[PDB]
Amino acid sequence: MRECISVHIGQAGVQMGNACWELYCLEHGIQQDGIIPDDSSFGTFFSETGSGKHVPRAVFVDLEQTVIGEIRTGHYRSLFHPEQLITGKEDAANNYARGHYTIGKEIVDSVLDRVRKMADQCSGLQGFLIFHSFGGGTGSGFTSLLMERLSVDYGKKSKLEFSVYPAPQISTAVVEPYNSILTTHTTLEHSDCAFMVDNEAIYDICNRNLDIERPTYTNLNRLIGQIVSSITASLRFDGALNVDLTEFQTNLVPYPRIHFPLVTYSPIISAEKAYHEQLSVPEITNACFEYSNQMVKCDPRRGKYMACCLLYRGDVVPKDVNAAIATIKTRKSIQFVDWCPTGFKVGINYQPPTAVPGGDLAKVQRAVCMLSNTTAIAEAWARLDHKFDLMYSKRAFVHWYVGEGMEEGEFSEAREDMAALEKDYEEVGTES
Amino acid sequence: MRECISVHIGQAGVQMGNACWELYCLEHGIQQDGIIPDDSSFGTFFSETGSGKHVPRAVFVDLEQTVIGEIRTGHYRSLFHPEQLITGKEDAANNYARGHYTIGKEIVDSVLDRVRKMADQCSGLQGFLIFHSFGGGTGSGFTSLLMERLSVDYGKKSKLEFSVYPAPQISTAVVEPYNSILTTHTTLEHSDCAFMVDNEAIYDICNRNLDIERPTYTNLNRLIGQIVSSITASLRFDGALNVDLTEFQTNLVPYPRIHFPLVTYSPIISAEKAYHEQLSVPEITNACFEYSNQMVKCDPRRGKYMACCLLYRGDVVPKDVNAAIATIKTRKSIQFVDWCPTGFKVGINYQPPTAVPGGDLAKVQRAVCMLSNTTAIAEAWARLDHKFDLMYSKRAFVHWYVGEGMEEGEFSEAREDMAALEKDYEEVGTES
Amino acid sequence: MREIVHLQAGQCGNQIGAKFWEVISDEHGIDPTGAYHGDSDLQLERINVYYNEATGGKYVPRAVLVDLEPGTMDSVRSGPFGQIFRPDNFVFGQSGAGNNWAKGHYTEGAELVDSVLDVVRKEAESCDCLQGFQLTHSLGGGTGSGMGTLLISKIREEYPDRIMNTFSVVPSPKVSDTVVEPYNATLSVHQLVENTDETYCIDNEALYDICFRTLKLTTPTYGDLNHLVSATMSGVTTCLRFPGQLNADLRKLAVNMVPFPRLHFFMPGFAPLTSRGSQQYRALTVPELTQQMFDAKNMMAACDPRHGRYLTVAAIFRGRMSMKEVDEQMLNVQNKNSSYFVEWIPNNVKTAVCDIPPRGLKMSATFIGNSTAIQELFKRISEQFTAMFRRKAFLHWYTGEGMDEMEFTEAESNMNDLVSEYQQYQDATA
Amino acid sequence: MREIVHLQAGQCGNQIGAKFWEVISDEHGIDPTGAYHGDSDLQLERINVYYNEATGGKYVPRAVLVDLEPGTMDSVRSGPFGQIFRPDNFVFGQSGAGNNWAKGHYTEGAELVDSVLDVVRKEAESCDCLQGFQLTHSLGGGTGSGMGTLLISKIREEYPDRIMNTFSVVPSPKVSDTVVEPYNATLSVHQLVENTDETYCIDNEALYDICFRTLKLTTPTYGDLNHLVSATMSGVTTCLRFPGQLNADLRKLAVNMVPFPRLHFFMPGFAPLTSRGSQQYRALTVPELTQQMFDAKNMMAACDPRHGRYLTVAAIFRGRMSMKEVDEQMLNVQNKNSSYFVEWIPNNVKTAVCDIPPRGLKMSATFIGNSTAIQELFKRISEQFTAMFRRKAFLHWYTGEGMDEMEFTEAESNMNDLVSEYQQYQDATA
Ligand SMILES: Nc1nc2c(ncn2[C@@H]2O[C@H](COP(=O)(O)OP(=O)(O)OP(=O)(O)O)[C@@H](O)[C@H]2O)c(=O)[nH]1
Ligand SMILES: Nc1nc2c(ncn2[C@@H]2O[C@H](COP(=O)(O)OP(=O)(O)OP(=O)(O)O)[C@@H](O)[C@H]2O)c(=O)[nH]1
Ligand SMILES: Nc1nc2c(ncn2[C@@H]2O[C@H](COP(=O)(O)OP(=O)(O)O)[C@@H](O)[C@H]2O)c(=O)[nH]1
Ligand SMILES: Nc1nc2c(ncn2[C@@H]2O[C@H](COP(=O)(O)OP(=O)(O)O)[C@@H](O)[C@H]2O)c(=O)[nH]1
Ligand SMILES: [Mg+2]
Ligand SMILES: [Mg+2]
Repeated sequence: MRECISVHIGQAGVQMGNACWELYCLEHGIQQDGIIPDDSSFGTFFSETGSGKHVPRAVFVDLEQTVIGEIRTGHYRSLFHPEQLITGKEDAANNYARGHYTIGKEIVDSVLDRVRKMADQCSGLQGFLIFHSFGGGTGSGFTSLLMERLSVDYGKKSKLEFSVYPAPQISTAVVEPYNSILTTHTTLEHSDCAFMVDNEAIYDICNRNLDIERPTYTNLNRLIGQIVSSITASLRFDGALNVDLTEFQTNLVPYPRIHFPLVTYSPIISAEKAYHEQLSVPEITNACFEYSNQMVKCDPRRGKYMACCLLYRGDVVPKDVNAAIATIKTRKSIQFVDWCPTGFKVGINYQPPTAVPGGDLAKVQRAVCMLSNTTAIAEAWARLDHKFDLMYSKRAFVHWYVGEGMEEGEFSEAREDMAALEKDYEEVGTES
Repeated sequence: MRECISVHIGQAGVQMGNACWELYCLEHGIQQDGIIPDDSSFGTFFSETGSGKHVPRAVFVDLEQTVIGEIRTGHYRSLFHPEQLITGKEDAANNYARGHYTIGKEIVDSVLDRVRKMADQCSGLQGFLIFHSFGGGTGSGFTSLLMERLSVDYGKKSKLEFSVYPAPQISTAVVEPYNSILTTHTTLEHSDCAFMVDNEAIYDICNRNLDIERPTYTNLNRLIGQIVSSITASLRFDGALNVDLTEFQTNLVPYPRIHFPLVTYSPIISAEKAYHEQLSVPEITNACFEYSNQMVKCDPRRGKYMACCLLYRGDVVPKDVNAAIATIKTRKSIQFVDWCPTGFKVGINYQPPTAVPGGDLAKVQRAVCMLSNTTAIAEAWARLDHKFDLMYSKRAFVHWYVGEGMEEGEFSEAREDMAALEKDYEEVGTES
Repeated sequence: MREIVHLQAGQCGNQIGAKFWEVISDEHGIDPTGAYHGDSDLQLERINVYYNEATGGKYVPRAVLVDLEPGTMDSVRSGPFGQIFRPDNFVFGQSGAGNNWAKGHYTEGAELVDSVLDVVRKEAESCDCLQGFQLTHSLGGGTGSGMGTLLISKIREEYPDRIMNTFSVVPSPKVSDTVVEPYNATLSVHQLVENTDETYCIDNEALYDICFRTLKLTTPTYGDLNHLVSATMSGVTTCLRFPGQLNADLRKLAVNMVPFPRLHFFMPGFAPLTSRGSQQYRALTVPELTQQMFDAKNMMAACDPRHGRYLTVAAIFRGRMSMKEVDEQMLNVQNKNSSYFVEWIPNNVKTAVCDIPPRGLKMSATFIGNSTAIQELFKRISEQFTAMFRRKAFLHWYTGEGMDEMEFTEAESNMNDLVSEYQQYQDATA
Repeated sequence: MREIVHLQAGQCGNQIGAKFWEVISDEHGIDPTGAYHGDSDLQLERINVYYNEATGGKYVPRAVLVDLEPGTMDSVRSGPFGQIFRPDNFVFGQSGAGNNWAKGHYTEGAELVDSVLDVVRKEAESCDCLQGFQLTHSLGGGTGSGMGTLLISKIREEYPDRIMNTFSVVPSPKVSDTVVEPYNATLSVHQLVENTDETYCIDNEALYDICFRTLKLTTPTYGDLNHLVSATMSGVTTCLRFPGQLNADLRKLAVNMVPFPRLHFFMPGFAPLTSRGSQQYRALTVPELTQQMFDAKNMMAACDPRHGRYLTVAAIFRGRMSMKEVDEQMLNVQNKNSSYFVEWIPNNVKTAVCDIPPRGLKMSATFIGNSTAIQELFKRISEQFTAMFRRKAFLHWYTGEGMDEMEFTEAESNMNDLVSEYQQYQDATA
């Protein structure tokens, strides 16, 4: 009855999608194909056919064809609908203009068609889960192009997006500040709630708690896969206090332009050291509010919380959650904003987290994913804006963007909008 | 319900900890791991997990990583929580400044976190048991740094510490007088009661009563392990007259700055010569007040007693204790101070002392540990202060301490405080 | 005669409702398949109060299960006693409310309420003598708060003279399950103060204390809490279903418990409540049941009665008892705690004694209290609402569905009036 | 009617209390599970004095067990007759008193006394006719001395007219179990002289002599001593529970044993007490029981009566006896030892004879003595207190919890007044 349309754009989203759909297949008993050997649970993400083939309700799009071609040759080759896997001719070359103006104009009309064919096949539409990179290229340009198309064809339907936010120090491309601001400008009015994750932060977690000194991108994607499963667990599985995708909007978004919650997953613990831990509800819940465990390298205590969603799993007693949150409320270090006395949204689900074979996480009994909207993120946007100002003062790389359909005016408009956003964060952080 | 957080700092404390936790595991039936094969006794020192693993409630910290690394490779490797074993990069080089100012500043924030994670997991907090060396290095600098942090975060909670006091003649380092006074200055106002033991005194006991001419550090630690077990026996086991950790404070500390009781363990007897001894209560009790059996080389008869705590074990009849103490009170040689007519605190426990396999102590039926606060210790402090004056008159090694964060003023302040302490001992030793 | 029609709403209501019918079916001897297998014949005499008869002895609850999403109902029918319900009564949509009162009331439930009434009217018209409507919901969400209040307005406009009683789960003070509770609660209260005769306020936090203190329950699930709520729901409707020395109809309670029209918010309680290990240390007699019923630590609402005065109180006893003990004990409470009772009401206790107790208990008693101390709950909500509303915290979600800021001010003003009214009647004559 | 509510405190009180209920349950035929299996029906007639009835014949002690640490209570419930108690009555904290009166009274028990009274009042209100409160504690510690005296003040303020009797274990002169006994004792006495009607002082040293001299017991455990204390505790409350020729209520003793308000400290005794090998050399008759009761070597207090005079004396006999023998023997003691008795009191003996003796003994007798020689105990404590207080021995532990040096002076002054008062009334008329 419930459904979610997953669009995976770019290399980061596509590669993250493989981790996500490797986990959804595991949790639902699927066999790496559409076959379930000899139920209303899997219906949320998988469409069914008379032959017994369960087809993912996802669209893989990339102007580059290398990463999606790997899927067509990998273990999940027979899973996805061949037309869902859409590949372009040439990549965006880490340029926002190419993804949005030049190349995206030859693929958006094709991907939106498959979204149309998927939307009308659903008994009831619930929202969108968009996976993309904030660094640039297809994840910045094409996502903005596709997001605006959805906001017109599907309007008020929920549109959630998961983004790999640029790291403070680590960086893999030279023009990320240009692309990051450009996509932010064109997605504030078309996105309901965007969840942020940073490569640098998860590297620290994978080395600070998981005892692994050689994290790859595969390890990070699996950690991200668990978060999305926790978010969508309510639709897939029964629970004591269910939370829907449309609930995240009004719970975490106080104002339309401030919709960037952080992300956290508490029991990120190695198998060996899990034998010396109780892993009770109070300790995992307290772990969420520690800076050392955040998935985005932004210290929460630099600002005030304004919305927190605790999504529990497994053997969790609501009495423990009530007490656990109350003691957190008592602490003076964890400072919420004055205008939000009602700051916690609680979701409890009975299905425990499933460990992907060959993974690193332990066989945890109970897990909690925290989605916190904090004013501290304004500092990260300030850092990002500062990088843009330096490069743009010299017009460091503008000739590339201007030469592929874009105009100089967009740089001024894009940055001015971000300045307003930073100012908006200041207003919300003060009372009376 | 009761609990104790044990912090073992430095080589002496860590090595003493191995003896202590080898004995606690024995007394509670544990199998050198967290496993008890197919009870409210072990809860005081060990936390429990659903898997059946009992985790020590202790923190092993050392800036040097050699000794703690040995634990990670020894028989008790699987016992301790891996994060409890905290190791630094470089040692304190027998320098107080390094442990407190330079290196300790990069490990204290980590050890205190695990203390925070342990304190909040206890049903009720009772106190701290700190094991460290008085000689210098991590046992002098880091302990003072950690003790002051505890006095702020945990305030009025009991903070007991066990120290290996410098011997009168034997010495293993050249700058012990500097370190001993510096830690004493910064721990008087943050420590409730410190129990003293000397290497030289236990060497004599191990060769005067135990018939062993080759004592190692392993032998001494096992003797120290018994003392701590006797102190904490009341919490662990039932008894006729129980004594709590918070009781030692008001019973042995008449004035805030005089909180250095001596230590004694009466039936330190070899197995062979135990066949010719009755080992009745009166004789073991009388043995405590003999100079030949004190664990600290300070003759009690040079000064007056002001507080004694007799902690019995095994088959002990309170009638015998009443008579045994009374006859001691009669003796004129055992001189208590005038202002303490009420000088004895009696604790009787039913659990007999367990002999560690491969040890030297006999299978004694009943044992008594005496904790005596005596004015005679003032002479030992006077000797220690005298050594400091000689070296400091020439500024023997000040350039090392001053070059690692410390200042010259601390030497004057530290010694002036000790001079007041020696004067305070004189005031308490006189009446009218 | 005197039939009651049960109306579910939202996740909370459906969850409690499912437990409610498990309890009701138990005391009436109805199997999960609908068949009757009870021993006593008294439990079948007045079975028409909650059930409609079908061929072959099948008894169908007169219940309507509604929510904007299919999941909670799908869980209900799959769980025990889920097949007992009539399938036609599962009136549900597809796109749920996102915990905003506006969507469930104005946008999403507005297009579904018409279908719901088509089942309510059909159930109502099948009664020989309709007594009232029973609604189970929660004030902290969208569906229960929004859609539930919409149904209350529709039914009260269509059945003006029938008694409407609601069992609402109220937001707790200590901690929240939803960031927009003050908006949902204040708007919902604006509709209850006008279109219901008796609302039984209960908060999850209070029930946790009962499980922790009295029941000594170490793993309290939501099923455990719903049992406590179900117990009080059954207790207030026993005189309609079983004989007793002194009966008390639902309306009989409203007259004795509602002095003024808008002071109709009650905080319930139940007894006996003891742990498994402490049961062999209790006499289980009238004197001690009444001793804990008036205890502030045994009421399913957060508000402490000690902070205000009781306008009225009701004690519906169940089981064979000495009426002398009941009358004396009620008077004894009145005399000792005279400071806790409004003086211009000479008698503040209404007693009802039913002959048949709940299964497994020789004696039982349900406590209902209309106290001026309940203003603490409403005033606490008002403080939370004004703080958020003072700087347009989340109104774009509500105003985006069609609401207006004027409505929010009206809802807040009405809440303040109710709090003031409770304070006015807390003072003595002249 | 004439119910007694028992209140434990500290390790000493709980240890004695556990033995007390083992003795009481024995003479009333109560099994450790709470069931009654006695032979005589007289032991069930007045069982309400100490026990409350429950379904199935379970009889629950009207006892409240309290201590700041869980260990001693955990030992109590684990030991024999430990499950008989009601779990709700185990009111305990987590952080114990460190043997300092300040912590148990002002800092640690101050936040726990409110919970304790919630059980004391509940027990008290269940009595048909409350007679008094029975407290067992020790003066040498923190919990019993501190927390116990706090409860005494609270109850005496809440039940002014009920008789409060305390069984306190007093510090011994010969040797101590705690360095701060003088501080704890003097402060505790400052509260007893004002808020209790009869305190039975006992010291462990005296009980050791009884075990050594009379019982010839070579391995005396603390359980053995608690049996002696339990025996006298039972003896003073037999006329309430069993019939007799000449009854003596607890208040009946207080009037006859307390001439002036503050001279209400008693030193108890018991008889017969003989070893196993010397039992076949005793006649076991009234003349010899009275012969050892007044012996200074058979009293459970250190103070020798020979050093002062008896203001009053009570002899509660048990078992069938010749009242002529009792009256004559009491008079004979009066005549021979006329120098030991205050002259301005013409008669110094109060006699009570209960028909039913303790199990295993044909005859028994309990001795209670209000003697001016008890000032030796108080004056000895004062000397120890002033020596420590003269140079601030340990006050920083007490003053650190909130006490003041002014309070210590007040406590010392009151103690000196009591010692002086005992000396005043030791002299003849004019
Ligand atoms: N978390 C995570 N981030 C990734 C992963 N792969 C790429 N990224 C991020 O993606 C950012 C750059 O955008 P890309 O996804 O690599 O480029 P694109 O979206 O494929 O667009 P093109 O440049 O046309 O290829 C880098 O800075 C990475 O941080 C991944 O597997 N996991
Ligand atoms: N009883 C006992 N004492 C020890 C033992 N090991 C070291 N000590 C004492 O520790 C004193 C010196 O302090 P150490 O512990 O060696 O130095 P540290 O604490 O590791 O600090 P660093 O100098 O930085 O290494 C010596 O004088 C020894 O008497 C031991 O195993 N048993
Ligand atoms: N006792 C109980 N309370 C519930 C249950 N589900 C939700 N609640 C309560 O309902 C409130 C959340 O509102 P909810 O009913 O889920 O939103 P709605 O679905 O739009 O009506 C919280 O205060 C929860 O405590 C349940 O199964 N049992
Ligand atoms: N008979 C008996 N006396 C005890 C026992 N434990 C302690 N005492 C007495 O109690 C006094 C010590 O005070 P204590 O009760 O331990 O301190 P508290 O725990 O703060 O109340 C001493 O005089 C002991 O003789 C026991 O188990 N049996
Ligand atoms: Mg690419
Ligand atoms: Mg070292």
